[PDB]
Amino acid sequence: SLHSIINPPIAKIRNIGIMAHIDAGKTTTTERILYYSGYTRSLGDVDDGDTVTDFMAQERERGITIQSAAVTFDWKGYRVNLIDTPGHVDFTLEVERCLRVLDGAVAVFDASAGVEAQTLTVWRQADKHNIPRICFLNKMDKTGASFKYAVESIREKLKAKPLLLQLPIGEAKTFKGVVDVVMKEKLLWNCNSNDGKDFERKPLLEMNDPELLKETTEARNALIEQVADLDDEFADLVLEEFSENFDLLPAEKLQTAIHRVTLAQTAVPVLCGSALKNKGIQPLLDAVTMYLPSPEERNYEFLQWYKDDLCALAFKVLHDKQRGPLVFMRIYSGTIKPQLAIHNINGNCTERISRLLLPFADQHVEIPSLTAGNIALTVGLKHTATGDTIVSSKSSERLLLAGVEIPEPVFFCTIEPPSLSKQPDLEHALKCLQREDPSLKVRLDPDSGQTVLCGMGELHIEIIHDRIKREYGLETYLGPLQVAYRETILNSVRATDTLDRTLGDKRHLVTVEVEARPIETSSVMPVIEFEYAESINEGLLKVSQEAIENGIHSACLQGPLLGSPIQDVAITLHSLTIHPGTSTTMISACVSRCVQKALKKADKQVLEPLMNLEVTVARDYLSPVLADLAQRRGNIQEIQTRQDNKVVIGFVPLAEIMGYSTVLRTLTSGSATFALELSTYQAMNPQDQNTLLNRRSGLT
Amino acid sequence: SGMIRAIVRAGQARPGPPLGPILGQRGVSINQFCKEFNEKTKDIKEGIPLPTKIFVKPDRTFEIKIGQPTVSYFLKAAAGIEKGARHTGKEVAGLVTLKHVYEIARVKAQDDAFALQDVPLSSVVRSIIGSARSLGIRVVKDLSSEELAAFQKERALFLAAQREADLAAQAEAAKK
Amino acid sequence: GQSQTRVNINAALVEDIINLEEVNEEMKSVIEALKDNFNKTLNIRTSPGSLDKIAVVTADGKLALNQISQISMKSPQLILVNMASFPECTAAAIKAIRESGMNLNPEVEGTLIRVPIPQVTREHREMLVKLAKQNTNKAKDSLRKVRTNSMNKLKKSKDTVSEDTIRLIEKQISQMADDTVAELDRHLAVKTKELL
Amino acid sequence: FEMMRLTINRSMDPKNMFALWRVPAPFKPITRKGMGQRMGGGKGAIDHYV
Ligand SMILES: Nc1nc2c(ncn2[C@@H]2O[C@H](COP(=O)(O)OP(=O)(O)NP(=O)(O)O)[C@@H](O)[C@H]2O)c(=O)[nH]1
Ligand SMILES: [Mg+2]
Ligand SMILES: [Mg+2]
Ligand SMILES: [Mg+2]
Repeated sequence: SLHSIINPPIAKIRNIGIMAHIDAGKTTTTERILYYSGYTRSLGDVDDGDTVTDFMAQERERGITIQSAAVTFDWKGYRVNLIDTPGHVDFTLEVERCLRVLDGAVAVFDASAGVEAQTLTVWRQADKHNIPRICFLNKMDKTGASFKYAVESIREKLKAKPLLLQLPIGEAKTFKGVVDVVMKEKLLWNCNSNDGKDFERKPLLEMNDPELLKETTEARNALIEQVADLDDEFADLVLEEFSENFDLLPAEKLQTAIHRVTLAQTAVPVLCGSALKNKGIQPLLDAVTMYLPSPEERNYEFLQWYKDDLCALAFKVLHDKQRGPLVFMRIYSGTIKPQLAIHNINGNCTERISRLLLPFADQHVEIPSLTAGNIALTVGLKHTATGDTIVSSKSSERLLLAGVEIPEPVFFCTIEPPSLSKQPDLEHALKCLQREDPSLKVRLDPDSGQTVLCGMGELHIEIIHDRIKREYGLETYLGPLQVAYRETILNSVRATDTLDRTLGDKRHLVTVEVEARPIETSSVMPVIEFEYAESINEGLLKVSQEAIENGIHSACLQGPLLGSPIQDVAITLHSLTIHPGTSTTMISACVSRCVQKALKKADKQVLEPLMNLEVTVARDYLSPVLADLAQRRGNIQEIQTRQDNKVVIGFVPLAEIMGYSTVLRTLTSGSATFALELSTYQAMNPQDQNTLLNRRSGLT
Repeated sequence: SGMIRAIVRAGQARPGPPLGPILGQRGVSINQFCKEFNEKTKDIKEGIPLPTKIFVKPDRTFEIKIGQPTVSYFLKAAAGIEKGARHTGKEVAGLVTLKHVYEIARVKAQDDAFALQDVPLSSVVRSIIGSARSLGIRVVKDLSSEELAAFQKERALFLAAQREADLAAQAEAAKK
Repeated sequence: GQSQTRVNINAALVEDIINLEEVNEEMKSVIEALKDNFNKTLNIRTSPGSLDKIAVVTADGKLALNQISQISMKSPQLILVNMASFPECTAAAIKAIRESGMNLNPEVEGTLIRVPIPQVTREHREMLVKLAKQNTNKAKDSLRKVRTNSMNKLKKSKDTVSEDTIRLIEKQISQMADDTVAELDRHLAVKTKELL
Repeated sequence: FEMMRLTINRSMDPKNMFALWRVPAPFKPITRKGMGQRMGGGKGAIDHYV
């Protein structure tokens, strides 16, 4: 309907992003907004439906938003770019990229929800990015909804003073309207689709409902008190002109004060509503256009330094087959043009802009011209990095913009191609996925070099696997990471062996007396090291010596308990009686057999890899975290009571951190972090060694 | 709001753990507490430990009450030893005279416990004697002319032998 | 139904015409050999000691690659075999490696035999399960031979010993063989679960 | 005998208690048939001591 839209100036353009908890209504709210703007013609649902937003097959089948959707639309004299963020704990990279690219946030809460710790963590991210936010209390039609309880929870456990701007009529399936505070009006909705195509304005029922009047005027007085206590200039105005009036003015200076407290990072305007019942979306859009920042309302140091150049920030990438390498960016300074050479700051190289357009997330429109403060999609940028600056003419120690930091992925899996012939396809798909999502690290394991995936969570790994299966066509298999054990001997043991092989010509005889003992310089030589001591015999060992080294190395590569490498032993050759004409290969075979027998009859011991676990949690969750660490055999090294946090530093084996991120998040309700780094190899006590051996052998 | 006890140094009142986080959780500022402690104990020798009581009131107001140092520190300073004995009774770390015990009792009588419990100095002397017994410090009636140094030399050689034995045991355990 | 009454007669009222302790030791040796093969060869990934047991025809005999060559690691995913001592048996070594079930495809370079590590994949795991089944079958054949030797000893003693005594000892040996083959099957199942 | 020994040793304080046996070690042999379950054929074979 209204697909053709006109670009506007800075004061009439806004860019914002929607954040909330999982299943809080971001996609539904965006769909309702598009339906009211006219771009969307038919009203659908996420269950059945799933219109322009969440266009992927995985997002349609799982009922969740995986990747952020960028949309552009027009309100009454306002052109606004919206970003529907995923809102999961495993897509915090996407959330942070969409917060960093542009300012302005809409934090959606559920009335009968509480804190919804994902909302808390996205709130912390937005606070770190220093962007204004507006609170939208959705799901007002759901049973058990409580606007007052939600506001109290926001005040208490979010640590931010809210500014109530709307009062709902009902809570439990009787929320049929809202009452505005700044305008002193009531908005009603009586229909199924679009709820009358508009909102019905009958201000406070024309001086007829005393209870509604008293509640509305008390709410207005409270809002005026809050804004006056927050802002100083508005406090001065209230002091000077409208003190005893308590009715300052309808919508000019009160709205100015609320805009100032929105932009001053000291207040969030709270508006109730319900997207599914098509209620409050138009008031939400009005408040978005009246309060949320324009691109230049915040004094950008980058723009202040340079505005005549073409500084822009490429923040997202896409690898669609037909389009090619697509780049989502934000234009900061100047007006950008297609088919013009552009320069990168990180890659100090020139790129040709094949074409440029505006994202509506389902089709290409090929917008010819775009100005500053706009989200744009560019085609043909093959050489692109996740965080980089793009300029023109190279005006200027470098014009580099701090982009997106890798969130240090914590969950580990191993990917399995179905065949060696299909392995190149898997590697190409993994490279494409790595260049798309920088939080999905792929590494090669040092020992038993399988290809491993490092992601943010089990859901992230599962959806990456599904995307690989669907988009590239590979039936791959996931598996737990393998633990590289080591082996050692506990007591010195002797061994003898004799080798004869009469093949005809070249008769030979080897007789080896050797003994293997534990070494003492394990800390001196933490790497896999061996001591090689030959006794005083035979007077000359060069080829025999080389055969000795080769054979004993081959014997040590394989262990007699778990097939694991052996380390930290001393092998001493007591006798090496050879016959004239022996081959060095047969000598090495004899010595390998003798050493294998010695290590077999040696009271062997197995060693596990040990690393540093650094866990950051709260205080009410420290006890379960410590209990789980002790269950998984973590020796606590230190505990530090940080400011409103607790950091535990301990030593935990590799074999006992299988899927630790999921368990930690379950125990801490998602509010916990941990870091790992391998330090040394420790020796198991006999109890754990026997337990591991029994597990590996089955039940016996 | 609650009762808080803390072993704090005379002037080394750092705003860090394990004292800063507790007061921050309570609600009062830690910088003000450190400044008040330093200004109140600026005339006390820095380095010695002392117990103190912190009272926190609603509106986040704090007050400080400071008592006499620990009897452990008093007796260790009197005996001239840096650390106590491990095997109490079987080995002796130092010697403290009943005269030193009486001096310690007199200087510590002006604490909250023995002030609220108005008792003669005999009870305090007996308590100091029991504390010395726990410390492993023998309490001879009147013997300090040079035998104190004579015992100090043999105590030093015994401590060196114990350190050597501990190092040998640690090495044997590491190699085991 | 219980259906199988275990018998442990004494081994000590006999002590002379058969050694039940010796038979049990031989069966335990068979089990230990199977476990050692499983640990050394089929861990997850081939190692220079894993292909040291592939028999190669030489002078109308069977010799191992470790015996007739020098096996080492050049690259992290490569195995280098130097047949300097026996350059004649190069083609036989290639045949042994290629029709070995361990999925090693070697490249002939005159004498420097080059074996890459193929991968750890579903196909590789399936071939490893096949090798585990083959080795379990070979261990079962070895156990059958061990049991046949004890039966032959009983046949040798079957001229003056009571028929009931011989039958009881035969039942005991059969029971031990059944227990050991059940243990072999359990180990094979555990290894298959580990691989897959 | 092993049950008594283990229980008393683990539940008794060596520093303040002492314990002694008053029955001799198992010396009387007990025989079980073993080879052949039919009645007759002679005495059984020594199995354990009581
Ligand atoms: N009762 C009720 N249900 C609602 C409301 N808004 C959304 N829902 C329901 O909440 C569920 C999630 O909807 P959706 O818009 O996808 O939420 P989301 O925040 O985008 N989820 P995600 O974070 O995974 O992307 C759906 O079943 C939808 O019907 C509302 O106002 N009332
Ligand atoms: Mg839910
Ligand atoms: Mg769901
Ligand atoms: Mg969604």
